[PDB]
Amino acid sequence: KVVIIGAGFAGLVAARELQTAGIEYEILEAKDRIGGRAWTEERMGRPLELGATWVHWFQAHTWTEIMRYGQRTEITASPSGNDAHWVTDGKVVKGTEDDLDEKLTAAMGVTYEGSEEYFPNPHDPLWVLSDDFDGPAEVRERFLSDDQTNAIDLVKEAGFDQETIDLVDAFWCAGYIGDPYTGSALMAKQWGALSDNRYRVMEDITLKWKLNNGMRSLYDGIAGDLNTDIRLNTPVAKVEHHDNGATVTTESGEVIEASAVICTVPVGALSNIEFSPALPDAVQSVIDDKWNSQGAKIWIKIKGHHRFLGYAPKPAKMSVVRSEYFMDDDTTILVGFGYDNTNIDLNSIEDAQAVINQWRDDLEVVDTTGHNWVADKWAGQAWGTLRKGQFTQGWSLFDQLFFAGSDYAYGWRGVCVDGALEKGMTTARQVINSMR
Ligand SMILES: Cc1cc2nc3c(=O)[nH]c(=O)nc-3n(C[C@H](O)[C@H](O)[C@H](O)COP(=O)(O)OP(=O)(O)OC[C@H]3O[C@@H](n4cnc5c(N)ncnc54)[C@H](O)[C@@H]3O)c2cc1C
Ligand SMILES: NCCc1c[nH]c2ccccc12
Repeated sequence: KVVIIGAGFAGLVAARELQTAGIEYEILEAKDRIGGRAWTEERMGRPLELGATWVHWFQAHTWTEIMRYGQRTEITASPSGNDAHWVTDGKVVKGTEDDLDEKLTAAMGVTYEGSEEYFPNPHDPLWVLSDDFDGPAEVRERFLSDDQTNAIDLVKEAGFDQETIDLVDAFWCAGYIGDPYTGSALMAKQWGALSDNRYRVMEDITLKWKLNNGMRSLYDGIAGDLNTDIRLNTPVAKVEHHDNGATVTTESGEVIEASAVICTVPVGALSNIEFSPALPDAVQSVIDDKWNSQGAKIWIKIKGHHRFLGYAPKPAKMSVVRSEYFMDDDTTILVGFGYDNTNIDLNSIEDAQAVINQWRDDLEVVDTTGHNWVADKWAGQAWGTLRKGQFTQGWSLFDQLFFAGSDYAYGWRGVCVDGALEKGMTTARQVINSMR
């Protein structure tokens, strides 16, 4: 009777939560697989994370699921190396990773400025805008100003040199999964607050520990708890939402009546659904503007064992590339993040070779793979990231129709499964509370 649209983490956890409360539900998934933008798949001779992959015990919702489904000890840290390669001014620079992390640490210290006054409770991101905010009016003028500034301009204005500017350019090409210059600096500042305002903790939480058994160990766990079969290959085309319940029409014309709808379809894919009545103009504006998730994630296999770390600013095909697995077949698997999905074919060896050639001439690519989420009709975006203005006038606007998903979370929004687990569960609680 409650229809959940989408069988990603948010819809799976919402279903389990409704099941706990004894509330009847049905999950409709457009694809022939569950997991959504988390997708552990058999590629290049390894289970590979085609979507998300890193976790941490400081992510409350993700960690509780890790504990629930037996993965407590099944995490492995990504490998480290001694040297990094970077491109500052149309030239490749090689230096120690220690020297790299010092420059990045100093830049993040400037990027985080204000986060202690903005986010004393980092799960209350809009507290500065609240009615009883008790800080100075200056802190109220800097918060709104930061929503309209990108994270690179904060570093340029502090007088950092071009090398550091190019390093943070590359960093946020990966972090903002697209063009960082159109992004909102407050995203970066909230990441810092959730990470005790320390760059090393931020990296520990988002880019260190991998699930040995993949995200699949978690989303199959949740689905394995459900007492109602997920309806795969059942795309939703129309949602009618009134005061008395709602109606959902599938792509095939099947009409489902429902007391409520929990819609986990990401912003990049909401255009496939006709909403009757139409969504509010403020929400439609965000849907038109889309995310800042125009990038891509690649997996590259090269000959030999090489501990590699490369940074390249926009418009590089890939901005951050790092070794992740050393195969017993004398090869290394690297992961890369790039700002523009249309400038790279994730499955073309020549394009992957062009990526490695950004920094080196002695490394040979033998395979490459990736799923282009932006060109995936049911996603339309990688992980959700914020354009200018979307920290205070974006994700919070989505409020018997409820939107749930990582892109609307209070905490680790968009970038982490933690946000999907948070918002799926709390949205189910909204439905539970209304029926009680
Ligand atoms: C490349 C990439 C790497 C990532 N790496 C990490 C990482 O290392 N760590 C981490 O914690 N997080 C990571 N994430 C983030 C994580 O994948 C997401 O935050 C989380 O999976 C989002 O879940 P969701 O349920 O909110 O949305 P989704 O997973 O997008 O679920 C929505 C579901 O709705 C379905 N759907 C869409 N339209 C319709 C329709 N019309 N009818 C029916 N069903 C429909 C979709 O097929 C999908 O199954 C990554 C994301 C990406 C894209
Ligand atoms: N696949 C993990 C995506 C990610 C989360 N945080 C990041 C920071 C920089 C680059 C990628 C990421």
